[PDB]
Amino acid sequence: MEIKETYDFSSIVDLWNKNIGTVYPMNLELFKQNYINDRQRKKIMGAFNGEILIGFVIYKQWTYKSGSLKPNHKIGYINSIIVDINFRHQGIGTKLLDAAEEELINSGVKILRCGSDTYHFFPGIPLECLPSEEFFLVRGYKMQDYFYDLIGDVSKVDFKKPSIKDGFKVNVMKPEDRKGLFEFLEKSFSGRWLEEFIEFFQVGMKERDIVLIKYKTSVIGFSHIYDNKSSFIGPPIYWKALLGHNYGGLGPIGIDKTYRKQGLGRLLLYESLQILKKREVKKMVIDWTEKDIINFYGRFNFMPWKAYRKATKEVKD
Amino acid sequence: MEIKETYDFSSIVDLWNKNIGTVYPMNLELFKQNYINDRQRKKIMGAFNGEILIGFVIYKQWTYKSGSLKPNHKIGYINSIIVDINFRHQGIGTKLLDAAEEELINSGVKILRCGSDTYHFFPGIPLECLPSEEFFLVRGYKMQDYFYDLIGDVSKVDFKKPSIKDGFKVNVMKPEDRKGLFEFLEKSFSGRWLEEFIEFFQVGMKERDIVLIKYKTSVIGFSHIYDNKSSFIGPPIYWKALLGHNYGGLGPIGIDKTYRKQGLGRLLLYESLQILKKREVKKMVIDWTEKDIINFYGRFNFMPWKAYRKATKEVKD
Ligand SMILES: CC(=O)SCCNC(=O)CCNC(=O)[C@H](O)C(C)(C)COP(=O)(O)OP(=O)(O)OC[C@H]1O[C@@H](n2cnc3c(N)ncnc32)[C@H](O)[C@@H]1OP(=O)(O)O
Ligand SMILES: CC(=O)SCCNC(=O)CCNC(=O)[C@H](O)C(C)(C)COP(=O)(O)OP(=O)(O)OC[C@H]1O[C@@H](n2cnc3c(N)ncnc32)[C@H](O)[C@@H]1OP(=O)(O)O
Ligand SMILES: O=S(=O)(O)CCCN1CCN(CCO)CC1
Ligand SMILES: O=S(=O)(O)CCCN1CCN(CCO)CC1
Ligand SMILES: N[C@@H]1[C@@H](O)[C@H](O)[C@@H](CO)O[C@H]1O
Ligand SMILES: N[C@@H]1[C@@H](O)[C@H](O)[C@@H](CO)O[C@H]1O
Repeated sequence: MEIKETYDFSSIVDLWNKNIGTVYPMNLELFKQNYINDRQRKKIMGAFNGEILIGFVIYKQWTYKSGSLKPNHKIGYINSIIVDINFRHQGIGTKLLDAAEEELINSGVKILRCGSDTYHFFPGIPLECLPSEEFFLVRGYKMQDYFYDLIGDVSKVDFKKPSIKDGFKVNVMKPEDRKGLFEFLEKSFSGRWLEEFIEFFQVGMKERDIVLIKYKTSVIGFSHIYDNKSSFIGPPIYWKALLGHNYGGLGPIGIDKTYRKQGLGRLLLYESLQILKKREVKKMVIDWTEKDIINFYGRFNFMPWKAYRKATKEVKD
Repeated sequence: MEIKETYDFSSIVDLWNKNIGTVYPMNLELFKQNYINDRQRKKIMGAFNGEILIGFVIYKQWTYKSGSLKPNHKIGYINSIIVDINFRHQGIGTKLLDAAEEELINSGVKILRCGSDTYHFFPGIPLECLPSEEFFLVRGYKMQDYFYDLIGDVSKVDFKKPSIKDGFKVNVMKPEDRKGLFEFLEKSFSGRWLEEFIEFFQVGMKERDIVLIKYKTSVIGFSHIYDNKSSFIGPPIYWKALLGHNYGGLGPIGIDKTYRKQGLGRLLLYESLQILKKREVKKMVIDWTEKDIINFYGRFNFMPWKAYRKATKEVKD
């Protein structure tokens, strides 16, 4: 067996689907979008028996800015790792992660994260990969708390408009709103979400995918919505193959801190879902939520669907 | 609003599907099979606004034997409880569970369980209903550990026959094997699984659904398998609407304690899956597993799919 670099995306995707495709169905469009467009220092290492790919790991170091946040070179990420089911418990996973980690470490990484990267596939260790938690524990990763993708079928329920205080208006974004949107993001959400807006606009997100809430003329919050016409495959619709026809999604969503706890998030969410419902969306996903916020979406009939465990390894000095 | 009994199964099922159907799709066939055939003292209480069903609870007391186990009247079960999404946080869930619990308590229940009943729908509180854990906590239920349904697509992987010691044979059950099977169950699995065999044979399970492992002529273990021809809807295939065409399942599975840790469970599992694979099964589920056994199935590419929390309320004396 040999470990070396591979960018044979269709062999990777094939191996991905054979092993975990039931619950994380991958397609080449999504795989290439997320790998190729990522701006971090990144690599894919494969394990090979001659010409046959039998495992891989994808890994990154934080070298490119996230909005106003500077890149912290101390942070590295394991985007994914899979060994084929017919070659398990032969040390191949260990060799792949040893190679990833040793490279990262030499390049200055002191904190290693399971998923959560830019252009991630997973916010953390998926519950469906719960047995890998022990694999990571053996290597010195510590298990932390959970995040959740939520699912709901917006075609099946009617909701009541929350009671509208005056001056506030919710509308899909127009091209001329971009200036104001970026000023709002620089003020209120100036890290990863600011950078997603920059990147996603570069890779095919359209104004129709963004909903803005304004007080008078000022942008005070946003949501990102997705349907089967979106040109960018974003995290809510990564697993669209499980969601049937007329799939959709929502996330992220935020309100300026000085306007919180007035029912304005609930209004923005209500209006965002009506837009989707009018676009004939049925099953849709709200991705990468914390436990404490689940009930905010659950009033609109969303339920937890997938769970991911955050996990972190501190490199010893 | 009024709380009273209801056996209007199609209104119940409708309400079930509107609220949680995305993740627990119900059909009337399964609903009626599991409610009507249950042998425990059982009731359904609904909440009504005039003629409109707006919530329900299904509950049971352990009054009928489980194989060699005597019924313990101290144990009661909440099979399910749902309030419609447009009537939440009005105390309706509280009123429904107060009525269930007060009845049970007067009838001698001291221990109340969330799911896990005979003809259950849930082994415990589903992860998709994680926010209800707080609802149950407020009422004095304590949260315990998790069980898991596992999923795999048996059409996508080839497995190698484990190495066969002599005298042991795995074959689908024949009618004349019933005597020996029952003797084995009375010896090794004389509780719930014995009773399931008795009941399931009464409600449509066929010999083709049971695989036996024998040493010489003696039955030393079994599995239950399911495909789209089974006449009984058992727990592995409760959620067959999520599993596509050519769905199937497996569980339970057991080996006589004196033959354990010899690779015989693995052989039985291997042979059971080959039978399914030859029956052209694709996605299939292994239901209600403990954490410690997941890897036994995971060698055959099964992954956790759904998670349920055990929860128990002790009635104060
Ligand atoms: C960020 C993310 O990518 S999260 C998702 C991770 N990937 C997956 O879950 C995909 C499915 N699983 C896999 O591909 C593989 O099981 C992997 C990658 C997790 C492990 O690969 P392998 O090559 O089998 O691991 P390796 O043989 O190196 O195992 C080394 C040790 O880790 C531990 N380990 C590995 N797998 C498991 C398991 N399923 N349960 C418990 N411990 C385990 C064991 O100590 C093992 O040593 P052992 O064989 O003596 O028992
Ligand atoms: C065995 C099983 O059946 S497990 C599955 C249980 N059912 C489900 O999860 C289905 C989906 N959910 C539902 O149907 C409902 O949310 C139920 C049945 C859980 C609760 O019904 P409701 O009528 O809304 O509950 P009720 O109004 O009585 O709530 C009473 C208290 O419980 C607690 N509670 C109820 N729901 C929640 C929640 N989502 N999060 C936190 N606490 C809650 C609160 O303290 C609440 O009081 P509050 O309104 O002052 O906050
Ligand atoms: O763009 S910002 O980085 O300033 C705001 C980031 C807000 N969220 C980042 C991702 N998590 C994930 C947990 O849901 C929550 C907060
Ligand atoms: O029939 S017996 O009751 O003797 C054997 C019961 C064995 N199992 C009952 C159900 N649990 C559920 C956890 O998987 C495991 C053991
Ligand atoms: N819920 C949002 C997601 O929608 C988003 O993909 C993720 C990463 O930016 O942040 C979360 O807080
Ligand atoms: N894994 C089995 C299931 O297949 C079965 O439905 C349940 C209840 O008998 O017992 C579990 O141990």
